[PDB]
Amino acid sequence: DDEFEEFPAHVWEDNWDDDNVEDDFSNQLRAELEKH
Amino acid sequence: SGLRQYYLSKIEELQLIVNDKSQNLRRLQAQRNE
Amino acid sequence: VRRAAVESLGFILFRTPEQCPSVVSLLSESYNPHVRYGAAMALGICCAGTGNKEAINLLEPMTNDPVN
Amino acid sequence: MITSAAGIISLLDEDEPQLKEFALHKLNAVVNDFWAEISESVDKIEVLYEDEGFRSRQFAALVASKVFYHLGAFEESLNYALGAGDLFNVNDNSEYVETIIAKCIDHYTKQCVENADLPEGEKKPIDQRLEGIVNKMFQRCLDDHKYKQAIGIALETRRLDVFEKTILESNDVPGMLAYSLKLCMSLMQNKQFRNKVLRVLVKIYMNLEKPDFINVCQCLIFLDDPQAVSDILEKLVKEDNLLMAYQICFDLYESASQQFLSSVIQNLRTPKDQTLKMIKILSGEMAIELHLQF
Amino acid sequence: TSGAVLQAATGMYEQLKGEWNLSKCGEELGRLKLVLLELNFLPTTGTKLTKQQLILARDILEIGAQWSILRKDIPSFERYMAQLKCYYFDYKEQLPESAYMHQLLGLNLLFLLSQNRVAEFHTELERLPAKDIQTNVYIKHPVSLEQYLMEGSYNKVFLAKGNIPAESYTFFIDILLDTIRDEIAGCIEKAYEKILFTEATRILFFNTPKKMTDYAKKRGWVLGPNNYYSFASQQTTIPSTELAKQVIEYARQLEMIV
Amino acid sequence: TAAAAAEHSQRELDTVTLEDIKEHVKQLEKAVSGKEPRFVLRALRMLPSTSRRLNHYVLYKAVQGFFTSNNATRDFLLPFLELPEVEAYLQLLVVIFMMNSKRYKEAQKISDDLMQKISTQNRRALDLVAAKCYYYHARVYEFLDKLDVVRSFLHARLRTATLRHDADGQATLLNLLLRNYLHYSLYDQAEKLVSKSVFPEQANNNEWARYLYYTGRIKAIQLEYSEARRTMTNALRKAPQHTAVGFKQTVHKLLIVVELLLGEIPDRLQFRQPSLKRSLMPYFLLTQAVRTGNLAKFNQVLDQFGEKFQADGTYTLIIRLRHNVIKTGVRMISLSYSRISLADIAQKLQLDSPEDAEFIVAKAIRDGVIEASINHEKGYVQSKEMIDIYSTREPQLAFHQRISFCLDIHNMSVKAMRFPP
Amino acid sequence: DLYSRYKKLQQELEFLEVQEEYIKDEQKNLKK
Amino acid sequence: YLASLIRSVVALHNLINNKIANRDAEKKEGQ
Repeated sequence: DDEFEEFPAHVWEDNWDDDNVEDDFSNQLRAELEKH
Repeated sequence: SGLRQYYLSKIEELQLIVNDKSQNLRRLQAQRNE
Repeated sequence: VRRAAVESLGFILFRTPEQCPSVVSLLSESYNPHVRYGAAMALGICCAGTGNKEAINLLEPMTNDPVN
Repeated sequence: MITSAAGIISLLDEDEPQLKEFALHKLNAVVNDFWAEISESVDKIEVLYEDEGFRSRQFAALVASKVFYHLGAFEESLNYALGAGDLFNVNDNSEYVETIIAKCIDHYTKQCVENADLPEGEKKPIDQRLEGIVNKMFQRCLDDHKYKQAIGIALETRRLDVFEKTILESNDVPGMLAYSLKLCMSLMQNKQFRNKVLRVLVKIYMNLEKPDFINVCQCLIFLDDPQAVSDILEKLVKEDNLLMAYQICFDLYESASQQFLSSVIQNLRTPKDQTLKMIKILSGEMAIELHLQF
Repeated sequence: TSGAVLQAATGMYEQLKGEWNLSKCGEELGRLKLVLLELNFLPTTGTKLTKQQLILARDILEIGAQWSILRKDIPSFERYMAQLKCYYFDYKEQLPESAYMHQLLGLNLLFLLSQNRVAEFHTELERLPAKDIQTNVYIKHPVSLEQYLMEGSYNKVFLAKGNIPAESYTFFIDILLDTIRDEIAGCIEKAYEKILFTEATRILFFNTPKKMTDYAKKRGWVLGPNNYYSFASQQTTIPSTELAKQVIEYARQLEMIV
Repeated sequence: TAAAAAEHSQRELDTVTLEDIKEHVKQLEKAVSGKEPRFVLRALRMLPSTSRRLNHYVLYKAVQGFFTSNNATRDFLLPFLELPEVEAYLQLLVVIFMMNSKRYKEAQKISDDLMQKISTQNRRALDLVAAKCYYYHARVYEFLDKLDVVRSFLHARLRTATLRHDADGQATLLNLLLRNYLHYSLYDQAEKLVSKSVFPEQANNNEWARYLYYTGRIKAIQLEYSEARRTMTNALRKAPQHTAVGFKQTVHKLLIVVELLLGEIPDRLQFRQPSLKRSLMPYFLLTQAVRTGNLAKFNQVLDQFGEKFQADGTYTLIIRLRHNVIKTGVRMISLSYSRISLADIAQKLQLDSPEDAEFIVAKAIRDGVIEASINHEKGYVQSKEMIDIYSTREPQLAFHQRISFCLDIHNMSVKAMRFPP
Repeated sequence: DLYSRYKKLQQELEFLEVQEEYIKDEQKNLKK
Repeated sequence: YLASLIRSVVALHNLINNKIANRDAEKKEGQ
């Protein structure tokens, strides 16, 4: 088919939230219960 | 000369009209024949 | 009336004999035998004494029809 | 290049009739690229035209016609092109000029065709400058040794005068006459216009140095003028010409209707041996006898 | 002839420069415009003047724009910068750089803010060189003003009004403040349901509270000052005819032979 | 002689390519002789492959053995190589090979020869070849780095090709003219022209994609984010799949930017795409920074990748970014809440003051990105009372648009149904 | 030549138009 | 809407068949 030579040129399905950096849920829960 | 170009333009326009008209007409003929 | 209309169409168009077959060919393969007869007679009147080619070509299959 | 006309439109918007003309000059110079933004400012050009003008009533018309052309509203473009007047300069090779001339011809033909059938009094007036442009086109065609197709333009415009002028003043008068007769009998449909064109054709044939009496008689058959054909035959017999008269009568019988033949025979009735055998031929006795013998 | 007219051009341009570097300034500008018209504004691809007198024409146009801003004439203002922008952006190679250009461009940008042609504004921002947008102050300050305005920090832009790169940015602050009041209005119309009078006052910065009735005396959404002003409460039937037209259109488009 | 064997194989390939050129030419004769002013598109469909496979000796032998009908125009081809449509198509191949050789001066001379010839010949079945020639001439002047007279000349050609009711030529000329305006940053003039022109509704898919891309660029820089985004998504959909990597990359970049401006988040699948991962990685960093709402990360990524930002062109849009970064923050705050208070909004968005948060939410109302009310009497932003949207005319309108589209597809299909006899 | 061709082609166009509307009407009747 | 979608898909399939048949016929006639 026609081509646009005019314009110069994991194995999963990742998700946006995955890259977010946060503490491990175990540590989060430990903190929550310590302050609760 | 100028009117020669005038007529050439008119021929071209009506010739394209006639061509597409004939194509559509033959399609309609095939449909009616079916 | 349908047959007479087709014959009258031929009467209208005789002056340009090559032109009528383009019309009456589509009728020639009609389900109404009266319309077929009208197409035959219209072509005949239109191209009378002309020896046109497509007119004869159209007439032939009609010359082989089940109706009388 | 320039890359922007906003400054020029600003020059136009002023109220100085000495700056305005230069602004219009530059606009006409650059319209080949900047109609895009000149379009929404056209209304300024429209109002600037619709005034005393001061050479604006001549240049703003051309500018407005150019911009409306580049847009595509030919209906509005043509009016301002006409208002421009002599600035049109029909004789020049330009695509805008070509297309505006084409649209002018189309509009004139449409108006003539639609108004010809209307009453002799209630005819919508034509634009004088439109007529002038069309006449200039006629003259260009005649000057360019393009005598053919001038009759075609005249027939489309429904003007018999120019058709007669071009068919007369041209080479191969018999050829042009034959071509015009072919067009009139074959293609064009309007019966009244056909009658007028054939009247003109017979007039030309007669005024010719050696009239084509055969074509004249065929045209007379088409017009159904038994009195005229009878006068023609009487004149032909009065002068020492008999072969032409005999052939004319034979063709008259072979083509015209029985009522027409009877009418021409009565007109003839109203040496005398020539008249008698002409009447007999018109009745067709010799024709039928010859066919039977053949 | 030509050289003499160029010399006269320089002569009365220097006359105007000595004059101011009001009304008589206007007539002088008109005379300069006429003279430039016997001369040429734009070479327009086919004359190629390459004139230091064309640089001088750009200069006199700049002084004309300055006179227009002094007079507060928005029409002539716009006309002069239209021509000036043509001169600037078009013949960059042929002409030398004018240091007194970014100031005027920034002034045009601020005027565009004040008149609320943000789309145009962004067009000129794209046209401008990218580096100058940050490096310069004359150009950047309008950019920062638009940034604050389109962020919504109306108080912050009010504060920033004090910062002006040059006195040329005059009366554009005022008209831009009026525009800001208009946007705060917008907020009042189609948000802030059931707003209070004092809150409207201290959000929409009117003049003195006695003049607080402004924008209601004029824009006036039947404010109905029922103590609270009620915000005038400003903010179920089958469309059978329209939908029947649509359905009949479907039937028509099905039944047509094509 | 491995070189000799390779030369013989290359000459066999040359014979095959010459036979292919003969096939295309005879298709052109069939098209001109018969109705259906087409099959020139069939001949051109292999134009990219033929141009890629062209060779110096191939073209030299072609010019030597052809153009025998008449004219001595082969004198303009033989020294540099050392009919109504056939001459145009062979000559187009010649100029394409000259471009491949990169000799721009005689490339443009020969292209001007083409252009005069086509302007002289006012035919109707030559329009497609003329459009291809126009595209390649715009490209040769781009390579020459002039792109100055193209504006005016292609503008005149577009005027002629729209005065003649043509579609392919109109689309190609409009695309090239818009590309010139963009390359020279004449966005205002481009906007005026697109507003005052009409794109041929029935135009080649590639030209449609180009026109949508350019129009989306105009709208994005013109402050029409919704229109820019929808047009750009449509352009990406229309674009080819297994090619046009550069065009797809540019569309993806600008679409990602315009989405971020609208206040949404691009799909991670775009970035994950192998053909676009490396190219779009800077925009992946930008998307991460905006989603995090970290101004420091935004600034550092901007400083790091300013180079690509001139390479593509987004700065005005990239500051409008910061604007819509705070806009996206407020949009999500209103999306995942129904009755949040102004103090809570300020706390969650790190805004300095509740009054500032109030101004920001009002501007969110401007942009229509929260579609929520607010009450300052008690100081909380109520949301639109969500309605079960099935007892209303929204489903009717959606189904109406889709039904009309389906009917139009059926009509177009049953009209394109053709019979050659 | 030019005018004659123009008129012939105009006649062809109009005639094909009438033949098209005929085919439409007759197709309607055949469906019935 | 579902009905119209099915009808359009069928029409497109018919057009594809017609295109294939036309090209096959023209190729055979040429050769």
